This record gives sequence, C-alpha cells and structure tokens, in this order.
Amino acid sequence: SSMSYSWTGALITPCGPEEEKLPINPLSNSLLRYHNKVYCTTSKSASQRAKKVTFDRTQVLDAHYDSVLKDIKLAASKVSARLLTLQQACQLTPPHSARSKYGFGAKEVRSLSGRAVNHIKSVWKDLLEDPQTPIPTTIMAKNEVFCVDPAKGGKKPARLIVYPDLGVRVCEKMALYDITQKLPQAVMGASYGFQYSPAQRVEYLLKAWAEKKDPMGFSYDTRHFDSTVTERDIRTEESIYQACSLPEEARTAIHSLTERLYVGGPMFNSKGQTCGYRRCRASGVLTTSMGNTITCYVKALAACKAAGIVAPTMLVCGDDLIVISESQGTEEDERNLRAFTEAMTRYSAPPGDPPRPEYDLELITSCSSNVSVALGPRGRRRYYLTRDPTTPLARAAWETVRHSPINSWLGNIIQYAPTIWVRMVLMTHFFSILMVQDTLDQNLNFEMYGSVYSVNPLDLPAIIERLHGLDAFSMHTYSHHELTRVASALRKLGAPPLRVWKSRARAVRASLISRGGKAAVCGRYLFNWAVKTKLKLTPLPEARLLDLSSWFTV
Ligand SMILES: Cc1cc2nc3c(=O)[nH]c(=O)nc-3n(C[C@H](O)[C@H](O)[C@H](O)COP(=O)(O)OP(=O)(O)OC[C@H]3O[C@@H](n4cnc5c(N)ncnc54)[C@H](O)[C@@H]3O)c2cc1C
Ligand SMILES: Nc1nc2c(ncn2[C@@H]2O[C@H](COP(=O)(O)OP(=O)(O)O)[C@@H](O)[C@H]2O)c(=O)[nH]1
Ligand SMILES: [Mn+2]
Ligand SMILES: [Mn+2]
Repeated sequence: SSMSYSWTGALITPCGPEEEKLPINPLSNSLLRYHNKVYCTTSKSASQRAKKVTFDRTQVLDAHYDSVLKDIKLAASKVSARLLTLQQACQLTPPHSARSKYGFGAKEVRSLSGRAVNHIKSVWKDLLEDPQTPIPTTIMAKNEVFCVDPAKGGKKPARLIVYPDLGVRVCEKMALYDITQKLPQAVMGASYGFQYSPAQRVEYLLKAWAEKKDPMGFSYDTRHFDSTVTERDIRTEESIYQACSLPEEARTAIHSLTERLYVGGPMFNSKGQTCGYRRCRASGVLTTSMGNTITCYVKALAACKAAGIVAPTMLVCGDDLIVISESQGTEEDERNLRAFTEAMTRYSAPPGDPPRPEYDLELITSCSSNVSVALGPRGRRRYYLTRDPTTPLARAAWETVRHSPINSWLGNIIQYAPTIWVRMVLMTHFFSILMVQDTLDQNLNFEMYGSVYSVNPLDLPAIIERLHGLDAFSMHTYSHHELTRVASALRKLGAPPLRVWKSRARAVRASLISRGGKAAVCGRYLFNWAVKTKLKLTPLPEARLLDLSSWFTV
C-alpha cells in the first residue's frame, strides 16, 4: 500500500562541517597503524542509504498480533503519567541541541530565557488548536565512525536522521517524556532491555537459559527498522500511549504530535529545500526508542505465538531481540524460526541476517554483543558481556580538530571492563596516554544513552568493581572464540598483537604504582593480569559508596 519515503531530488546536504582526517593522529597512532581503514559516514553517502530505505510496505496482521496488542494496552492502562512543565521539558534539552529557526538555541532553552519560553509556549498552543497541519522536519546524514569491511562492500552509507525544530522537541518532552520513563518498563517488565547494566544483562540471559529444560535461543534484528514502521504502527503506538491514565491536555497534544509529526511529514535538507515526504518512523523524535521497542515487542511476541515458540523469554532493545525458549527438537526449531520470520515479515519487520536456532549461549549475538565465559585462576566459570572490538578500535582512532577519541576509550573501559581487549589494549593505551599528558586526575565524560556522567580516571577501579565485581580484575582464561576474534580484530587494524600489549601494560603498571596514591591502586587492580605473581585484591570501600543506577538505564 504505502511507500516509506518519496523524494523530490534535492540532495541530503551536510549540517555544517564534515571533518577531514589529519596526516598525524597523535593520540592513536601508537594504538593501531591502519588508519586508512577508519572512516566516517558522510552526507554524500546519504543518497545510497535513501535508495536502500525506500520501499513499499505491505503489512498484514492476524489474530496473534491482535491478541498481543490487547494484552499490551491492558498493561499500559496501569500507568499514570503527568505532563511535564514547559520549564522541565526545557531543561531536559542537551546543552548542544540543534538550534531553532526562531533565533534561539539550547543555551536559552536550558536557561529558561524569555524569548525561548515564549516561542515554545506558542508552539504548544498550536499543538492543541491544530490537530492536522504537518510539522516540517529536517533530514541529515548521521556521522559515525566504522572500520572498512571489504566483505560487506567497503564503507557503509550514512543513516538518515529526521527531526523537528527545537521548539517542537521541547514540546514532545512535555507531552511524552513521562511516558517514555514508565510505559516501556510497564508493558514489557523484565523483557525491557535498556534497564540492565552489562553484568545484569548477563544475569538475565543466564537465568533464562537455565530455567529452560532444553534451552534454545535466537537473536533477531529488523532491516532498516525505521523505514519498516507503517503509518498504522505509529497510530497503534498512539493508542498504546492513550491506554494510560493521562490528563486530557496531554491526550490532545499526543494525538496532535502523532498525526502531524509521527505518522509522517515533509522533510527539508539543511539548505532549506524540500527534500522528500516521509510515511514512517522519523529517527529523531522523542518516541524513537520507546516506539521502536514497544512496536518491536508487539510484533516479536505475536510472531512467537505464530511460530509456536514454547515458553519464550525475551530481551528487547530497540529492534534487537533475544528469545530463549524451550527447544522442540532441532528439526522443529528450524521450522519454527522460519515461521517467526515469515510472520515478522508479514508484520513489516523483515529481517537483516536471517535468524537461526542456537544451543550455546556464546553463539547468540544481539545488541552488538554476546555473553562469553572466562575462568578464574582456580577454574571457576565467570560469565560476562563482550563484543567484536573492531568498531570500538576504529572509534578509538577517530581523532580530528573537533573530536577527541579519549571519551570513546573511557566508555569502552567502563562498559566492557571484563573483556580481554579492554583489559589488555584499551586500558593499557588509556593509562599510558594520560600519564604522559599528566592528566590522570582530570575528569572525563562518560557518554551513555544520551546522558553524560563525569568520571575521574583514577576512580576506574572502584567504578569497575561496582559494575562488574572483582571478577573483572581476575579473568584468567578466555574462550577460543574471544581469543580468535580479538587477535583477528587487532591484525585487521594494524594494532600490536596481545603479546606486545602485555609488555606495554607491565610498563604502564610500573609507572602507575610508582606515583603511588590512587594511581597505584589503578596499577594494582587494573593490571594484575600483567604480572607473574598476582596480588590478592580486596573489595574497595569506595565502591560500596557508588550509585551508578542511572548509567545503564533510560
Ligand atoms: C534512547 C537512546 C538514545 C541514545 N542517544 C545517543 C546520543 O545522543 N549520542 C550518542 O553518541 N549515542 C546515543 N545512543 C547510543 C548509545 O549511547 C550507545 O552507543 C549504544 O546504543 C549502547 O550500546 P549497545 O550495546 O545498545 O549498541 P547497539 O548494538 O548499536 O544498540 C542496539 C539497539 O539499540 C538501538 N539504538 C542504537 N543506537 C541508537 C541511537 N542513537 N538512538 C536510539 N536508539 C539506538 C537500536 O534500536 C539498536 O538496535 C542512544 C541510544 C538509545 C537507546
Ligand atoms: N534518533 C536516533 N535513532 C537511531 C539511531 N541509530 C539507530 N536508531 C534507531 O534504531 C533503529 C534500528 O537500529 P539499527 O541497528 O541501526 O537498524 P537499521 O535502521 O535497520 O539499520 C533504527 O532504524 C533507529 O530508529 C540514531 O543515531 N539516532
Ligand atoms: Mn538493529
Ligand atoms: Mn535493524
């Protein structure tokens, strides 16, 4: 029936400057050598992405979908949600959010400047008086760094980003922020990923696996998910939102945003010319993550009933999906997954990589990560979350006039502290760089899920123990898969082999311990793996004083 996009012909032009790589990368040219392999998606490739996301969606639902949606609206009805004040919505604006056509930006929005507070006030009234006129949006290509894969066709084109004016974005937080904070948790319960730290995510999947008698898992991911979201999906989202207990003023504005913004509208490039019309999810609205995850949950759960998946346990993060279920035999499990996919395709959530039943937890990869197992020094299995380090290493090398890789490094040391590649590569290079700059004690910003938390490099032992436990400093033996991948990835980027990093780390640790104090605590805990005769590590008192609750949530 409906096309996800249609285009006028105007190019998807850049939002200001697109950085040039430099001839010397002085913070990462001692980390790896093949900098030619590290690129950034640019607005030029946006045309290629546009072709790949423009297609006719033909959705066909059934009594399983219908049934699931009923159950989810009923779960939704248990939620009560408030309007946010204009002032509170204003103050959730990030400090550098794209400015407004109306002569103000994030600085004035966050500071409750009168010109801004006024304009937003009238933007809001228009939402309650006008339930129909489309709201214009800007389309820009996303700038993200990857490592070239010639197997996957050179460089990836840039994802398409579609957002309204800053004034509108404040208004959606007034109407919908409180619901984003409560609805996903409410209708999915423990199935909602985006509430788990890496260690917690591992507990959940481990616990799921073990309570199955003959467990079987698979992961699923949708192909160009935003462009698969039908107009009917987005209104079905509105009805899910309206299931909750809401002030009538919210309901009006929620419906108005849905009809004028979420179900679609015209897009303008950064030069200002009409670019195309959109009839799918705009990745850029406040409801992007919540919409994605709830709509993915409905279809995925409907398809589970369609394919006869027995005793499913799900984990949903956007459009990434893990299902641990009871295995009906290898023969039936393959047939069931084909049914799941045939159903998901009928619902307009077609797959990228076709899913496949697996019976070993390490073999299931979703959210760009997988559980893996390492032994302690005595033989105790410890489980943990890891990933292919290729993209983290590539972003470790993105280094230009306007961007520093050092935050990237921190975020991986925090998020993947138990991994062999963080412990031996990133941690070593991180602490070597900061010592030489004599910036060990200078705060860095850790970035996760839009928020931004200040951390002091010398607090990493306490932070890591609070997040992953003391097992993060004592993984002795890693798995055949993990060793194979990390070795491969380091070769692929011209980084030294792990053998060399062990040498480098002994030096770093020496220097850390030498300067005593909190630096020496980092040397002893974070680098205990590097020395022949390991020190007995004890719990850190400061770790018990640490509230990281908000770090890995939304
Ligand atoms: C609501 C939300 C807001 C985010 N805002 C920012 C930001 O402002 N600046 C920044 O640099 N990073 C942002 N991110 C990315 C995030 O901080 C991490 O880099 C990464 O998503 C967390 O690790 P992952 O294992 O989920 O990686 P992934 O495998 O890439 O994530 C898995 C799933 O999470 C969803 N997802 C991934 N990236 C985004 C994204 N940008 N926005 C919405 N959903 C996404 C997708 O549905 C994906 O299927 C955001 C992520 C979410 C979920
Ligand atoms: N607002 C916003 N949403 C994103 C971003 N990246 C991914 N998403 C959302 O998550 C969806 C699926 O995630 P992804 O792995 O990238 O799948 P893809 O769109 O099918 O290539 C995307 O279509 C987006 O709606 C981003 O950078 N910003
Ligand atoms: Mn995905
Ligand atoms: Mn996808």
